[PDB]
Amino acid sequence: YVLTQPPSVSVAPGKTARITCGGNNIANKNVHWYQQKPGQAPVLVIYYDDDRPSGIPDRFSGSNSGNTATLTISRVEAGDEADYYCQVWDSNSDHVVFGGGTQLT
Amino acid sequence: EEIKNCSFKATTELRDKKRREYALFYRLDIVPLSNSEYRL
Amino acid sequence: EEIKNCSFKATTELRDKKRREYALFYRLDIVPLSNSEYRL
Amino acid sequence: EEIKNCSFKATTELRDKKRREYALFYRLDIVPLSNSEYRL
Amino acid sequence: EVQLVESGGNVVQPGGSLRLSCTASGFSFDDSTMHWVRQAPGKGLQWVSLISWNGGRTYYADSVKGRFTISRDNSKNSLYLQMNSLKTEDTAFYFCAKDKGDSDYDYNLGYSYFYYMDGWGKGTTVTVS
Ligand SMILES: *[C@@H]1O[C@H](CO)[C@@H](O)[C@H](O)[C@H]1NC(C)=O
Ligand SMILES: *[C@@H]1O[C@H](CO)[C@@H](O)[C@H](O)[C@H]1NC(C)=O
Ligand SMILES: *[C@@H]1O[C@H](CO)[C@@H](O)[C@H](O)[C@H]1NC(C)=O
Repeated sequence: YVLTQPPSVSVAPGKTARITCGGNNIANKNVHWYQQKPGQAPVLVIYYDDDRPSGIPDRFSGSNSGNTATLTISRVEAGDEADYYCQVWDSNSDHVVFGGGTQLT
Repeated sequence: EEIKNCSFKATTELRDKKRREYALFYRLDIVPLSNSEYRL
Repeated sequence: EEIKNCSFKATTELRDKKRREYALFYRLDIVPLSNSEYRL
Repeated sequence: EEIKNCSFKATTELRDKKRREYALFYRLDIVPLSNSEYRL
Repeated sequence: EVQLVESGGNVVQPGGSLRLSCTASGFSFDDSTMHWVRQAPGKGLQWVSLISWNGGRTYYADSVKGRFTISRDNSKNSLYLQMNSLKTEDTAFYFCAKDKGDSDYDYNLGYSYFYYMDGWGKGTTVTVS
């Protein structure tokens, strides 16, 4: 069981980012997104595809249906110039797999 | 402070999966658990 | 596809722990969830 | 070696939440899994 | 607000062993499960190991199941992950991350444990040879 994240994405300031965490039949599994900044440890931003933790910028939402798990961003700003990773727990294969990330402009 | 609309995270099948459903309950039906948290 | 062989995760003497066990079912006994996954 | 005091957790008021609890059981009431582990 | 601190990384050689100490505070380990991942440069995340409060649900990833062991104790509230038989393609920054440990219970299905990291440590270092 593996993920199929895009290799890179370019979103200029003021636009919306459509990052996707590809996965076969991912609608049957929860997806948790992370921000992997360079020089410091990652911080969880989304869990269960709808909830949201404290101490987070507002308007961070994600959608998980069908064969693709999509993360939604608005008013993109340079502070979020890092890589995004999505985590999924699998019991049939009995292991946790992380995607390859996606570079941001 | 009479009608409350919200959803509860419960699973029907797919043991390692969680999906929410929205239901409406009266204020007196649900008591506070603590902010913005309630319980049957 | 007269008979299908496969396994599932089931509870054991300890409720928290779980084990994997294999069993045989007829094709018409089970139905496909969608690839390679089925339910009774 | 006659009465054992120890901790565990099980169901609580809310299914999602957990609570660690302690109780005393007689030596012959429980049986070891194997070290410092037991069950009813 | 919780903090995780790790120390003990230094130069290593293939076939050797290293002792890694990872203490933390702010959340009790009695009902907390610790994870382990590594971040090689230019690559994605990789799962390393998992551990429960005492035992069971200590599952390991497929590629790192050889002779890797993880142990926990309650007396001093710390964790270890000793490196053994280091390969030439397993060098990266190993990260230990806290887990919420949410669960669920249905009379028919039974206990189901969900896993997703909540807190993360500063990070360790590894250098083969
Ligand atoms: C089903 O089990 C087989 C082991 O024989 C494995 O190769 C396969 O990936 C499993 N399928 C899924 C969807 O996990
Ligand atoms: C029994 O074990 C518990 C561990 O949960 C401990 O807190 C307690 O002090 C022990 N003794 C008694 C009399 O409960
Ligand atoms: C059992 O509980 C005691 C309580 O102090 C703890 O020290 C011990 O580590 C627990 N068992 C195991 C195998 O860790």
